[PDB]
Amino acid sequence: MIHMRTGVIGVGHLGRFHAQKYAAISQLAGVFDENAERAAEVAAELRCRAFPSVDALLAEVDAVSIVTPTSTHFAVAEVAMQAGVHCLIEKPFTLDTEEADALIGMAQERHLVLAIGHIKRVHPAIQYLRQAGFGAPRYLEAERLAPFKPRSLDIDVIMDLMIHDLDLTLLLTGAEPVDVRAVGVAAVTDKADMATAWMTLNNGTVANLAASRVVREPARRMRIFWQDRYASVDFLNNTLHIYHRVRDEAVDLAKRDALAAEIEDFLNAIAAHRPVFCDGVAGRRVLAAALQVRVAVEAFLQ
Repeated sequence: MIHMRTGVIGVGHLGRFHAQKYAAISQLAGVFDENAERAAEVAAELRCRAFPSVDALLAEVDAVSIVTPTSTHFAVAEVAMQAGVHCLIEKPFTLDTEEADALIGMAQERHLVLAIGHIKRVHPAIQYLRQAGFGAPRYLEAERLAPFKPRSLDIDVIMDLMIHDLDLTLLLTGAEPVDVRAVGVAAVTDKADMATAWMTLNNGTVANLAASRVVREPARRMRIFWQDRYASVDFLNNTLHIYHRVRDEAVDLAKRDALAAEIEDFLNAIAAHRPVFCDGVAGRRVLAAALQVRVAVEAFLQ
């Protein structure tokens, strides 16, 4: 239980849950939303306030989640940081990278914690593998396959699905992309519905990343290979399996609330000057990588 004044801006499908976690782990001041009925019922559920403006809310909190539509993340975030408040921004960070850089600089001049909601970083398998001190992997092979749900249009498979494994690749390798080839297939829209990236980093690591949003049977698999070790991560069987040149160690992992852990980490970074689980600089790096992937795809697709 952290002692901090917290609020959420944007309480839709995902901001409502942010609000709930804040209410359980902090003193949630209240919420703001452009839809007023929706903010009203969120505030009724959590015995908190539905503030009548962004600035009413901001004058009364130390920290907020920004869970507004992506195109708005820069605008809202400026007002929040301008007001001296800490921000956890839900993924994706921003639309283009100059917005991202602006926000990083604001946070740096104002000594505010800027966090990006790249949730897989708090997954227990990713924590286990990082504490294992295995080094940078040689080969990464991810597939993220989703059912097409009725709101899945304008959801670009790269900025929505693939970005999770792009982020993981940057994190576990610590390297930046130097070559990016990609294929895409636009089936329903002209936007990509299936995209697969073959990506090479300056440390010579290869990541082979496949996302597809028009899929019938979901799947969140990632296989990571060092020289003498191999992990398979199954994010929805929630299993982690490590093999040593074979020996098959099944790591059993505690299930835990991923968003709760994310928010606890954001607040704990504010409170103790800890590095947060994913700062704005990392969010910018993954945003640039996904933009590369998309440029390569729209090259392929023409």
